[PDB]
Amino acid sequence: HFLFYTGKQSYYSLMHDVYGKVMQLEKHRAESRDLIGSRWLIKEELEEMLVEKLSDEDYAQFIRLLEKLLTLPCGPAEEEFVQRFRRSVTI
Amino acid sequence: AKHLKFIARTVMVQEGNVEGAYRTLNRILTTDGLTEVISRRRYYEKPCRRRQRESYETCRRIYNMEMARKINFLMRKNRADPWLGC
Amino acid sequence: SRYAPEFREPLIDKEYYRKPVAELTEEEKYDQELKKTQFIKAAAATETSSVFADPVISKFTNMMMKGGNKVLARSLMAQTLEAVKRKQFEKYRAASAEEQATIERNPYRIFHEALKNCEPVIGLVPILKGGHFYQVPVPLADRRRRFLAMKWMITECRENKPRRTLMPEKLSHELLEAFHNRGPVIKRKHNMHKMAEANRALAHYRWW
Amino acid sequence: NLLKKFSIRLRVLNGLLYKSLTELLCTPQVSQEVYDLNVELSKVSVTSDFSACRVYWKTGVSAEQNKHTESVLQRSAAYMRHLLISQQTLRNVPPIVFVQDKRDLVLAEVDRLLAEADFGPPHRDASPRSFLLG
Amino acid sequence: SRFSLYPPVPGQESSLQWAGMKFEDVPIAHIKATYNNTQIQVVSATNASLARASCGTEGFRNAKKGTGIAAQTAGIAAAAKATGKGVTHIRVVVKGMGPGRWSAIKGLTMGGLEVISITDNTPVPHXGCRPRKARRL
RNA sequence: UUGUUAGGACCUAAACUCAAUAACGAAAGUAAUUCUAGUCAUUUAUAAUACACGACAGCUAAGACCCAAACUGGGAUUAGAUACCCCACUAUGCUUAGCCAUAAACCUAAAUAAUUAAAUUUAACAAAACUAUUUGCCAGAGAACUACUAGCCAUAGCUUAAAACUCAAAGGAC
Ligand SMILES: [K+]
Ligand SMILES: [Mg+2]
Ligand SMILES: [Mg+2]
Ligand SMILES: [Mg+2]
Ligand SMILES: [Mg+2]
Repeated sequence: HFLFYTGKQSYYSLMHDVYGKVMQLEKHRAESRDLIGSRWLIKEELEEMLVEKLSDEDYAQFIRLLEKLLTLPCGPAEEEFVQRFRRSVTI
Repeated sequence: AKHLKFIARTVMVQEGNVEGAYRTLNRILTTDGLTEVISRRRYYEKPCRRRQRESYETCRRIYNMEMARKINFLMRKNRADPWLGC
Repeated sequence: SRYAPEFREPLIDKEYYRKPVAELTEEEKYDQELKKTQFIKAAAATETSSVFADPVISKFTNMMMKGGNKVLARSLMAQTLEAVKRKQFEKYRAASAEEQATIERNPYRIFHEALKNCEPVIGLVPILKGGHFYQVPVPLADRRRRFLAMKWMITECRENKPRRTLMPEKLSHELLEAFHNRGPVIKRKHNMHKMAEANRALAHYRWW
Repeated sequence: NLLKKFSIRLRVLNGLLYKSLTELLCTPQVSQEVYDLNVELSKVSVTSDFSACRVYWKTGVSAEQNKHTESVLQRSAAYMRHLLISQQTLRNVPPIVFVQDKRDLVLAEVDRLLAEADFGPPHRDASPRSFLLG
Repeated sequence: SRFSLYPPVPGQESSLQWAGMKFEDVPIAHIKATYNNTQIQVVSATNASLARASCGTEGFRNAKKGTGIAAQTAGIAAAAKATGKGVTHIRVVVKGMGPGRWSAIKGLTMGGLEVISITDNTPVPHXGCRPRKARRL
């Protein structure tokens, strides 16, 4: 992987993709509550998807980037992406 | 003693606001340094101590003004993160 | 506690739940909708929707109870109210039509108005400054002011009564005598206020 | 250079420090903000070691007013210490700390309730010796 | 068309009159606010004594003689004597920088006198007499 | 006695703001205003046994005396302070003539002409480092800003300054 020498190739590979999506939405240019009663995945769940240890500062930065994506106009591909990191809140 | 009375250090009361006149007179007597002069003139300050103090006050002001200048030089750079996520 | 802090105190007011939705303030309306997704504490064994349940009288019973003998304490309070109702019926029947109007025969209203007459506005907290014990005037909260009235009543009857008199006969005679602002408990209240006036000048020595 | 550069006795010190700090706060000498706060001083308590100096200022009703007064007073406490050494009130002054005094509110409260009250009618290990042997 | 903080200039013509009196005529309230005692004297513009008061004369003693509330009482007392003598407007020349510097001016207002101006005459020597030595405490 | 005085007298003493300035002088030191006199060219560094100066404090004689003030007296304080605090007052601080020659008199930096590279924190802290020149000074510590000698309007002083003795440390920056 081209980000091997960062030490968090999977965390930064994910932050690379979400930052590239944000740039295309901002360059290219409705209600954002497509999903309700959902929460952002907790750090323990994220660490499982990445399969690498994350710090608390790393989790906070990832969420802020995902929130910025929702604020911007989102095509159906973006909604599916953010869905992966949204976990149904216990009812 | 030889000058005319009621010209010096005299404020005039506006619409019976006697407190506002007094509060302005104090700001005058302080901006002109009379307040500090009267306080310090209560006891004798020896010439060696006077120079040490006035030297310290000068150096302290210069340090605060430069530190204020630096805090204001970077006042504009404190804005929302443009490169969030990278 | 076995209740997690997320649990809510139960609301056992029958009319409140059956009020029309529009009659409820939006603040009250909000709490009802919020409470639907929360945990509620189970109602106490002494908490009921009964129309005859008075919180003040229920509290006075618990302050007389000894060693968890609630049946005896409730019996003493029940006998007291009866002893006061029977004492006012005698006076009412033995009074002229003019006097009969003033006489009050409701024991619940004689109990509440009696206690209120024994509540002290100000208090005295004992402090030590300069090697002596200097108390100082204090302003009393609604909870401390109510507690003091009940405690002073339950203490005058328990101690300063003849050996053969019973609590339903001493308490009834004190609620009624306090209800007229002439009992010894009222004197205790006067002394507490009178002492504060003497020490009014030295209120400075308070740190709390 | 500059960057590197930058019983009875306690009764006398406690009373005099109070007598002087009250004067500093009655004028804009410390600052115009400190003057506008119109702060009052209950008492000054200096510690036995003289490590710090407690200044009790009569707190008010509004928490917001008190929170603002606290921040402004604390920021100027360091400068206020300078003014007392410079005017030659005391040769050595401890770090001035500002403490709240809410008794003033209680003092007014007592009078209100009291008036309304019903009084009623009247070596070998360290050395190489072991190692060299084998 | 605005109010002027600066006082009227003696020897000129101005439109400001108080109770049909010019500025030079309004009686003067001399407040000497020291660190121990606050004295007050009211005089006519011809330098004739009309009222006198002080924390001591009111009855305060020793340390209490030098507080804010003590000067306030002295000001109210000076007002009452002056009000009887026929004084409604006063020019407040406040000498001294003691605790009852402001309180004495507040007492005069509470006592029914109307202050039209506040002057300061605290002695400031221009070089003078050597002050006393610093107190070692 | 106090407060006020757009009343009189006095001209004692000290010079606010300016001064957030950094000037002058060999140093000490010098900043209220005006006027008079006045600082200046030796190539440069290098001087005593000579000459002339030298803050504060102190002495001598005659004045001055507003205020301050060792000391002294009275008042408080404490388990008691000759203390710290309050009041009164003196030597003294001022002036004009003589003397005393001492300060951490230190920018703790001798005075000069260089250079900023020597792939140089060349201990550390101060104040970047280093070279050349001339003089003075230093050679473990206590004994010792001492003893003695000599010079001196000084006489407990000032400058100059040892030995016996005793030790294995003393001392500096972190
Ligand atoms: K004495
Ligand atoms: Mg003179
Ligand atoms: Mg000339
Ligand atoms: Mg004398
Ligand atoms: Mg010899």
